[PDB]
Amino acid sequence: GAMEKFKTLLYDIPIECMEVSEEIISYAKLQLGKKLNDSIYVSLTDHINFAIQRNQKGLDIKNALLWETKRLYKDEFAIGKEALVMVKNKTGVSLPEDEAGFIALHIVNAELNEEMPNIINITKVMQEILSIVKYHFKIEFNSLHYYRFVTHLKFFAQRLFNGTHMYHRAYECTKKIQTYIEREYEHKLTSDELLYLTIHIERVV
Amino acid sequence: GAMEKFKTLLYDIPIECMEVSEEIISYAKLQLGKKLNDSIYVSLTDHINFAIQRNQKGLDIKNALLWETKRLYKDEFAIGKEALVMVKNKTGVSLPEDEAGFIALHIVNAELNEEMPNIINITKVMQEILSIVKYHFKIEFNSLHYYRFVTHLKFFAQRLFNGTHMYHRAYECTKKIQTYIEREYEHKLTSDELLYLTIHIERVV
Repeated sequence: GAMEKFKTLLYDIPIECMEVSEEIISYAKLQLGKKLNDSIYVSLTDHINFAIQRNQKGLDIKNALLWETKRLYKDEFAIGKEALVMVKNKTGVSLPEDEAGFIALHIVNAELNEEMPNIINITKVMQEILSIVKYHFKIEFNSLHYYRFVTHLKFFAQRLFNGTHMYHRAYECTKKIQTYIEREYEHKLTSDELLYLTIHIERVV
Repeated sequence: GAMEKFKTLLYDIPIECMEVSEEIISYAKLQLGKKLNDSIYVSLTDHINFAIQRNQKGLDIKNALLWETKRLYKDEFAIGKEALVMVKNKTGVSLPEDEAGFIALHIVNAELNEEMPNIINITKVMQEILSIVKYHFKIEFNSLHYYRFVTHLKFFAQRLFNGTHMYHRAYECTKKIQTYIEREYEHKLTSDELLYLTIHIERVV
């Protein structure tokens, strides 16, 4: 019964959506080699259809985390950009760069086995940390250890939202971050979390 | 081919998930009578499974917008709460109140024909407006015209993120809101948008 009800929902998903989405997924896997949760298939397919339809209604698609996405998930954004090319050639529809950002986040989601809400929080925490650091040491980030630093932040933030666990100038920076995260997300960094941050901030700078 | 590939993905969705989700949807429709986009079916089913599995791995589920959700989407949060009862009796699993918040947002999503990222932005703008107003007139909101005000904010914010269009003390409040939205979302309120806000803020107070 259950199974049949759901079977019928697939009748509301255009085949071309399934097709272009597979092409994207397939491509993403080659470029990243990273394992993507299979949830990406129905997630992305539902998203593209929605995006295409929304665009066909003359509605705008605004991604409030576009900038962050471009700089924190370089590889994935590159794929998202390509995905819009793939979507243009298969459908003829021109989606905004904002969509490249949304597709990129769907991939990141599948990479971390997360849901959009959490990926958004994870991304904002990463960005806030980068900003606190740059503004604290008055430094300009450019990419070598940047990726390494970012990558560490990504998993640091993920552990922060799921409960997993594991020099003054750098530590004082870390303490500002603690205040930010406690106030915005109601979590207070533990000793190990502070240790982790300090070590890596110190290191990245 | 396309169609078959997707058919196989359903083999990764437990039947009980499909079942409990339908019960939730069915219930929501009676309580709200509002039309829910049918996307809610696969959206919610995928979410519950993910949530249940995440919880079964000992991972925490944190909803950064729980408080906002409780006060801005009263009816939907009520349903989410009930949904956790429904999920407990069908699966025996105790999900946190945070999940009632996530289920509530999935319903709101289906109501507005939106995707999570946008619902999050819409919700944060509504909350910021309420805060700017309360802090501007030094007023305490309690519920009569509150729902009416909130409802207006919800559609105001939605139009703001999709491109749709249409007394000093209240206007000065509206101007602070303009600054906030321009800085955080890069959109500057137009004459009509300011008009709308002023009228309703003035009114709500």
